Amino acid sequence: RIQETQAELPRGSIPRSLEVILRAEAVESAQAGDKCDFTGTLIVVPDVSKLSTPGARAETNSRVSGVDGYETEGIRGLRALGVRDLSYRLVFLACCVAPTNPRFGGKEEEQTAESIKNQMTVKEWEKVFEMSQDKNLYHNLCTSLFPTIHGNDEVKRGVLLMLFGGVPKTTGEGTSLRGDINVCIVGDPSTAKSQFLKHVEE
Amino acid sequence: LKDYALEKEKVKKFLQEFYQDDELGKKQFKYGNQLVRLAHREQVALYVDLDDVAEDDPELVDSICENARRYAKLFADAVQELLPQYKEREVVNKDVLDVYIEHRLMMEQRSRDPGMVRSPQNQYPAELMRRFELYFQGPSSNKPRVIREVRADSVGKLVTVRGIVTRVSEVKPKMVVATYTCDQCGAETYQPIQSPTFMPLIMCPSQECQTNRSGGRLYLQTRGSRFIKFQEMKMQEH
Ligand SMILES: Nc1ncnc2c1ncn2[C@@H]1O[C@H](COP(=O)(O)OP(=O)(O)O)[C@@H](O)[C@H]1O
Ligand SMILES: [Mg+2]
Ligand SMILES: [Zn+2]
Repeated sequence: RIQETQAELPRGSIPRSLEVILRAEAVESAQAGDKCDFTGTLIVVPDVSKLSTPGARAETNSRVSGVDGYETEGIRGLRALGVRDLSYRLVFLACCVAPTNPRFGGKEEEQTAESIKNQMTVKEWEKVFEMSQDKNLYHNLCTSLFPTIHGNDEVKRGVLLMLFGGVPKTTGEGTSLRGDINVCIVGDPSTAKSQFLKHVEE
Repeated sequence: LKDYALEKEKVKKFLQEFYQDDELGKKQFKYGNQLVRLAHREQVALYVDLDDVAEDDPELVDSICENARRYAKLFADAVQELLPQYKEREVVNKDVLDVYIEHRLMMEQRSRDPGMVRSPQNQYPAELMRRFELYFQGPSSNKPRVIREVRADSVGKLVTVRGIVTRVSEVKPKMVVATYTCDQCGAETYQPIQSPTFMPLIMCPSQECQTNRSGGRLYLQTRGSRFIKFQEMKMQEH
């Protein structure tokens, strides 16, 4: 099930959802939360939706009339004429799935640094390398990622670190050692708390 | 037990020569005037006061209050038979249903064959071509009943109750006669509705589609059909 993206909504409207069908090898490509980009064909699928006014029947074109005691009336007459409602709904039959805004230009089962590095083009990874060797990258990322927020340099640094996160570990006995930084921003009204959250979310 | 041809003559006689001095003391035929008004389609409802009937036939009022649905039908029959002889001009066809009635009447005249006896089903249902509706006003000699005490012993009887209205539905169209057309013949098919539900017809029964032994599937339509303003209320004991 997908739904229309929030940049596409008309005024006053709830997002439209449609169910798309993936087949043989595209089958497991789209996961929940992904902004994906389906190419395929819009199709009708017979539906079960009635108790409305009857409409759009299909019956045989053979001119046929039941005899006394077998009159073409009621349930028997509808079964004999072979009448059935024509109810359809729109479904998308997708032959291919891809992200709308891809992260890399090189490829898209598991994730290791070398797998990521191969997944990207030579230009993209030379950029990645040259910022990895960049001194002052801490401040560079803080400024590049909250460009409109003045002050609050500590909050910028903390949020950036939370974005990178630590190393999750499991003890021998079984307890998991958390590796995710959680950050809370407490402050007076109109101090850009909601703005920090919006920056990260976008 | 009783003969309804004689009862129809009785109610015709009542409708034609009952008079009252209601019009400022002037003696008017109370129901003949209304027969005029609803023969020219200037009135729909005829409220037959049963106090008026009781002035000269209390046995009739007893019969009415004891069956009350046979007699509503009888009164509608009698007024429908009296209307042609009270019509003093030609109706202006204020309505769309009137056009259907006029076309059906004109076609029936056109293919009349007056001496030929047509099938009982080869006719217009009475309810399809009335345009008026007849109601009783209970005799005042009937004391009003209490909603609790209107029970199975008064099924079919005319009763009067009073209470608070608690709930009224919206006015919506109730099918009275469902009209169908066929895809082969050109005849109309009528299905008077008495039950709260009905199964729409499938095959047409007209003479031509029986002679031809053709398919003759028929199509339910609102345009020729008869609806009535319908409304359901709940009324409550005082
Ligand atoms: N230090 C700051 N630098 C830039 N803009 C700020 C700053 N503090 C507040 N604002 C502005 O105030 C507006 C309201 O901030 P908001 O994120 O709603 O604050 P909060 O939700 O914390 O009350 C924001 O649009 C933001 O642009
Ligand atoms: Mg806020
Ligand atoms: Zn026909």
